[PDB]
Amino acid sequence: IDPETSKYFSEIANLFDSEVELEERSVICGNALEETRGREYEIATDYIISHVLQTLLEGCELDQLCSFIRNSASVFPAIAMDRSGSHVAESALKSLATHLENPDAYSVIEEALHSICKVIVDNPLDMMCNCYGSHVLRRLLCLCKGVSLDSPELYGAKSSKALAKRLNLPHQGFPGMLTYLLSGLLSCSREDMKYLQVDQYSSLVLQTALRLMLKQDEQLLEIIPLILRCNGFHIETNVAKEILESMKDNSFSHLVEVILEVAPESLYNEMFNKVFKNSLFELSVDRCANFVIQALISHARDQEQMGIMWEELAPRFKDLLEQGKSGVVASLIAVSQRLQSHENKCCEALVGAVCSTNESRISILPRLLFLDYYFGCRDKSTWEWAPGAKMHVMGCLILQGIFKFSSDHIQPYITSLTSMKAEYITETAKDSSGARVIEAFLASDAATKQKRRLIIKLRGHFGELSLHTSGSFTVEKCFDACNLTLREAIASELLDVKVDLSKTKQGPYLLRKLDIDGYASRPDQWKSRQEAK
RNA sequence: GGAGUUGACGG
Repeated sequence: IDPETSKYFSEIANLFDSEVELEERSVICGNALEETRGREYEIATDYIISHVLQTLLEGCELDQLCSFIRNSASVFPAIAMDRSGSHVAESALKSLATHLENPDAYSVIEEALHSICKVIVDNPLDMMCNCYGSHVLRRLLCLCKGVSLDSPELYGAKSSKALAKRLNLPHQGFPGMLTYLLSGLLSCSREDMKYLQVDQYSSLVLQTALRLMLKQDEQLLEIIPLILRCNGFHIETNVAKEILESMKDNSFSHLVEVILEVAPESLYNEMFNKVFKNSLFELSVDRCANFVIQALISHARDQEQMGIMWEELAPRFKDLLEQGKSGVVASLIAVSQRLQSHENKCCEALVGAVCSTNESRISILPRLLFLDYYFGCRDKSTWEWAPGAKMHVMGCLILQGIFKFSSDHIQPYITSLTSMKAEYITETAKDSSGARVIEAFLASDAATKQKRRLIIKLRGHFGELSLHTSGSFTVEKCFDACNLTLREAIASELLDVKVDLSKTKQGPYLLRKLDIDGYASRPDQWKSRQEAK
């Protein structure tokens, strides 16, 4: 990097910080990329100029992008594993992806992908394990699949969407290039594969590839035995022992979670029996492995498996809540619903784990709303509430699930919730997790008289509730469930705060759906229209 | 327009 090179790329950078329209902008972007020929590694890895080279790549036309990828392909793994050049490699890929929807570019993108996949597949294992290169590889696998849109779920992150699925709450791409690239990533010795399993960044790469092969059974049946080192699909006794001992490892545990999420039926069952079938509780108490069990539970196929999971885990619900593993319980409860097995056994086991004595069972709701305060407190026989405290996210999720069982199985839950005193019920609705418990109860098949009894204890608080963004949903769901007398009561309370309510994000919608303006001006006509529903 | 598990990731 000489001063004429720095000067020139600085001067291009400063020209775009204006005076130059987009049609000229992209021809300048390409004439400048030609100034990188023979210097691609030096420019792309420079801590300053690499940022300009990103701008050029995201601003040039297809022919010059592909020319840059063809010229730098022999140094592309080195660029991709540099802390600055990896954003350059990803910028080349993001820019390539913008031409996906152009039918006239299919073979020109494929040729570019091929230059890249060829140089990577020739030597992949340090790029897979490199903290920068594994981001480039994850993006590259997505592009070969025709996904151009960053999904934190594909790149390995948590979200609320995956949590819903676990709890029950498209471009053709370049198929042969995805298969070719991924065969290159997995064609190493079984001994190399054993350390890919437990390295953070190669695990993240294989997670992305697995998620992209979702529902490609013919391919998933070739890939997963390779990743698990066991080449009908069969896991031998010693391989199953090795899989099981790596299962508490941070990186591997994330990988088996995704294997369980995409595994075909034949392969799920073999892993259930040969790997997990008598270690479910021991894995459920591990920092890392318990999420594998959550993934195992969520994807069970038949009722025989439910019974096995029930036997090993349900006597141990209390341990799982005590030891911070509420998500294992939540997953077991949620799948008994979909498999239609052990529903009542699951509801009764959860009560028995939170309430030892017959007397304490009226308190199942508060103790589950505040799971961590109840199990964490000094004296449990005199624990009642946690005033002002934020309620427990997973406790409340468990309860959202509980209230989708038939009412026959959840009577201790309906009685406990509907008999909480008004101060506790209003506190629950004002809490962003607690309002979801209430709303799940309002949508349950509990009786109307039982729903109305809870709604009536909220009287005097619908105004304050409506101002909360979250509480505004509870007000509406209560209103819908009510008779004319309480509909008119809620309207009066919302009417006393119409000024504040209109100045909030959800206020306008709430004043419209309940028609609070028409209640104030023409109360006779509002009562008539409300009675017809 | 809603709280979102207890264990990871970049110049």
